[PDB]
Amino acid sequence: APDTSVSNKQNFSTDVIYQIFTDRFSDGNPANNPTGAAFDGTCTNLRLYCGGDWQGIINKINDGYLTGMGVTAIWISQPVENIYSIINYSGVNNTAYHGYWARDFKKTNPAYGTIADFQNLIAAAHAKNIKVIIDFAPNHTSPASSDQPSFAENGRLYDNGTLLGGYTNDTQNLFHHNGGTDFSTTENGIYKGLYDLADLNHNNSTVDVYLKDAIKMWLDLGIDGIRMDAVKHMPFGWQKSFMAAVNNYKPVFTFGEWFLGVNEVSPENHKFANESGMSLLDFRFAQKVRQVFRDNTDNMYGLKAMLEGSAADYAQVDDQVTFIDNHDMERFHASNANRRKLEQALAFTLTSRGVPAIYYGTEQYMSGGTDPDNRARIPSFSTSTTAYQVIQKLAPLRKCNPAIAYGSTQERWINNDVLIYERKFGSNVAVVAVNRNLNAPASISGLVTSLPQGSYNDVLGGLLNGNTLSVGSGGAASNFTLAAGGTAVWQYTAATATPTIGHVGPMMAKPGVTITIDGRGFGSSKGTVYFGTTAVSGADITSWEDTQIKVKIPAVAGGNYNIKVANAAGTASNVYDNFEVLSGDQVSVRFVVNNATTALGQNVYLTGSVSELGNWDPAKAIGPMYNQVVYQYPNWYYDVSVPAGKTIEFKFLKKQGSTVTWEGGSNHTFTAPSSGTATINVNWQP
Ligand SMILES: OC[C@H]1O[C@H](O[C@H]2[C@H](O)[C@@H](O)[C@@H](O[C@H]3[C@H](O)[C@@H](O)[C@@H](O)O[C@@H]3CO)O[C@@H]2CO)[C@H](O)[C@@H](O)[C@@H]1O
Ligand SMILES: OC[C@H]1O[C@H](O[C@H]2[C@H](O)[C@@H](O)[C@@H](O[C@H]3[C@H](O)[C@@H](O)[C@H](O)O[C@@H]3CO)O[C@@H]2CO)[C@H](O)[C@@H](O)[C@@H]1O
Ligand SMILES: OC[C@H]1O[C@H](O[C@H]2[C@H](O)[C@@H](O)[C@@H](O)O[C@@H]2CO)[C@H](O)[C@@H](O)[C@@H]1O
Ligand SMILES: [Ca+2]
Ligand SMILES: [Ca+2]
Repeated sequence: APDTSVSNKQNFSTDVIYQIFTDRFSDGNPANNPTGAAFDGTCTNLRLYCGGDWQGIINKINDGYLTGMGVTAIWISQPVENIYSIINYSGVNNTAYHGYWARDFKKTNPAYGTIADFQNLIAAAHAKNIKVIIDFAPNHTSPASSDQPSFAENGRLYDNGTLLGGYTNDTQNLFHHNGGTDFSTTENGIYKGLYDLADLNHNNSTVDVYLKDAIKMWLDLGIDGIRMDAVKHMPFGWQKSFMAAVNNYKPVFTFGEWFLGVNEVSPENHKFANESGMSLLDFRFAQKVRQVFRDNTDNMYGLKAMLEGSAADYAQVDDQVTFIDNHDMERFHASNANRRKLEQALAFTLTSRGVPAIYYGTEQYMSGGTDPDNRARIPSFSTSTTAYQVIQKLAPLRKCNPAIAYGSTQERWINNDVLIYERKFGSNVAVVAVNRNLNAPASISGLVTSLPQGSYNDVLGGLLNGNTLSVGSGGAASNFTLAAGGTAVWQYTAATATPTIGHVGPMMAKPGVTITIDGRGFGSSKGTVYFGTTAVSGADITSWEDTQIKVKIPAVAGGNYNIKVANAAGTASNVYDNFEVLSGDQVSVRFVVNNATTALGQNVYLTGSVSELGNWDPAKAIGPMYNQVVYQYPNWYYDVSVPAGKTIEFKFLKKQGSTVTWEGGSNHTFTAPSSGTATINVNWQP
């Protein structure tokens, strides 16, 4: 099947995601609606259930609301069973309508539907070429208090009906008892509870194995993607071992939520996106777009810096999921603001790099402050709004113009309020012009593009006051005026003759797993796939066509490789780097080193005899290690993903900048468990 097929679970760059808050979308089956003080059919009390369910989503997929909009993928609320308790926070009642208060990850939330309804959702969705993504929050269970075992459900966790434990009297140690986080540091936000939510302890083998078996159930139900909740609050080492469990079984596009505020650029956020096995929601992109198009606290020069910077910090910037708002932010559209601002933001996002995600109701101009006002029931299913049509015109372009799905980004014209960028991929080009100034037109002269000589009509058809572009020799565009609030999209598409890799997924897996390589110009007959210098051809290449290649990862040593293909004629393609081959199945192990004193700015790291530990290369050491919560300096600890059942040699080192100080003595040695977790405690050797 082609790279744009609905069956492509490893690539979402040609798709447009529609985020649905199940409960606030459509009540297709009133028979499963909660009752009593936990229900409000008028949906005036935004903290109780309103009735939205999966049957309702199915109806909206069948009457053409979503398909007519150009949507090709939906992201729904966590499907697992939540608590049934109505929590009272100072007078106001609260329900798990949002789906983030899990009690059993192997069952469904009755309010949304049964396992059967879920299967029908997958069938109905796929039938209309729509992929299904589920939210998954393995960081915690539900609101709990060790003091009030009566409060809510004490954060109790069940394994398909069978009770495993509660937050109070947690002798089994399923949860963390370190207090609550203040978001002061990364370590603090990971090992301490998020708000009043029972923080799960992934170092516990029962919890580790339980969550990995639970996710496999949903993979077998046929989901196409996964949005990991609060990935910023779980051990990165464990999450990497979790992504390996997913990728070594049934690979699916996964992205996590790492919240970033305005003007916040975190090096840790980047490192997590580059080597954890999953991508991330692009908060850096979302916050900047808000500053330039919504609040006007930054100009087009700041938007340009964000685009150029992110393309350098993210190894696979094309996997980051973009958006302009969500369930944790004020609706982009302010009730009194001009609508053209939301429209331009949509046009910008839909034609930019990454995977576009639209929050439900955006196309209907919904307004609303922070939670829960930003989660009101969608007011109507009208297709006559301007925003609906903008999405309708641009969404399909990610499927037919690979320049938008996999293309590079380049600034071709710019000033305070105007930005004209070009997307390019092979023989495909897309030029987008945006003028945020709603009161002043702009005289654009000196615009150069990669577009062939000729005339180009605005793809938006002038919907946002766009105009026709007249291009001469050398791609030099003829002078023209860009209307106030103007937005135009011009493009050119043609067959690509040279093999061009536009995407690869998964980006981390053990030998034997099949990966998907998408692009253009691969030819119709089998060629060769290279993992570094190792050539792969013949049977191990399960399928090969012009836009997609499926090949099994060769049994090579664990490490980082560059992917490269060649058609039957032997013409090589571009290189796609940062692909990681695991040493085998993974397990999460906690390393602890005692009496490792250091000087300010100097930190302790871990290195070892396997690729998962950097193969003795200080530049690839694991760390910095933690020393505040679970263990305190001079004792350091860190959760690492390592090959299961392998005997590993390792040493710790202190690093200040690129200056390394090795641990004395011989290597420490140990054999990782074949399953579950383990904790290695050793002393620093002088
Ligand atoms: O927690 C993260 C933090 O860890 C490391 O800091 C430790 C220092 O390396 C260690 O020397 C010690 O700090 C002492 C200072 O050296 C001393 O001058 C005086 O200020 O007392 C300090 C007592 O803490 O302990 C800290 C651990 O808190 C690492 O160097 C840091 O870069 C890192 O941010
Ligand atoms: O590079 C692969 C090897 O990496 C590791 O070797 C470390 C040692 O663990 C560490 O003690 C240090 O050894 C130095 C030694 O202390 C010093 O007396 C001598 O003069 O130089 C040695 C270094 O050349 O540094 C090395 C890394 O260079 C790992 O322990 C080992 O198993 C790997 O083969
Ligand atoms: O002409 C090539 C030139 O085009 C663009 O420069 C624009 C500039 O962005 C505008 O602010 C204004 O000054 O007109 C210029 C063209 O005359 C590109 O930004 C620039 O990189 C490129 O060299
Ligand atoms: Ca219902
Ligand atoms: Ca946590």
